[PDB]
Amino acid sequence: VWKAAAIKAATEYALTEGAAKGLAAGNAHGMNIVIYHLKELLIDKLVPNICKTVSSTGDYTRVINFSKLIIQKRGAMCGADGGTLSKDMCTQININLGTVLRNGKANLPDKEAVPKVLNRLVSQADKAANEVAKDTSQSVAVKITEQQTAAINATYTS
Amino acid sequence: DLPRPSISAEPGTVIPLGSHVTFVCRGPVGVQTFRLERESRSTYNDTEDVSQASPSESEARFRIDSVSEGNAGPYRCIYYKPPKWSEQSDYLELLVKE
Repeated sequence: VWKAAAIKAATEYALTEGAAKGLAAGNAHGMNIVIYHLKELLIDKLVPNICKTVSSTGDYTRVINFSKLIIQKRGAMCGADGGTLSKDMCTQININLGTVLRNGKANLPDKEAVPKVLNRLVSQADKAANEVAKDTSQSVAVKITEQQTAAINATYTS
Repeated sequence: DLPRPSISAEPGTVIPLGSHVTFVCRGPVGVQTFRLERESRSTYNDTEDVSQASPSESEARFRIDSVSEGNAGPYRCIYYKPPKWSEQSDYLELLVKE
């Protein structure tokens, strides 16, 4: 008539369901961060359907695949021929991509920079994903490690 | 340490409206990326398609098909030889007759 093995299983179920639910909220957050910066850094202007195609694939770290694409359309729309966008955009795009270095001089050659800022960016959402993950992991295990124990105690009294 | 680049135009620097021109950046051996600059902050092109023009130097080539009088004016070269950029070449002035 003892509650031993039950609690051990209720906490085990508490952690795993905890971690699982955290990881899914972490991943969906990371994705919104990437999404958000992809527009902050004006990459919408380099490729417009950039957000929906990173959206429609989950796995935020799959933004790095778009780097050669970004390189191609930067040179296309901000090249020495004049470019497609305005000079004020291009200036900003170039600073955000880490190629042209705010105060004027060159930064790094457009081939190293683009992947560098994208990897910086996913590493930036990794930190923000591993945070929301840890958080809802504790927050869901508590509320279910509580709901269970509240239901095991009522099982025992009778 | 590393020599400043040279810029030139082909066929020349004086090119009729609508015609074609080809900027030729060159610097030493072992250049990874060339950058052709027009207003170095906003508008520029980077190429990895570097060719060798001599035992001593290498060159990349950038080309505009139909030259607008917009396209007139200044241009310069830079090359990136890891881990650092070169100083900036001397100005080339492209002239386009109305």
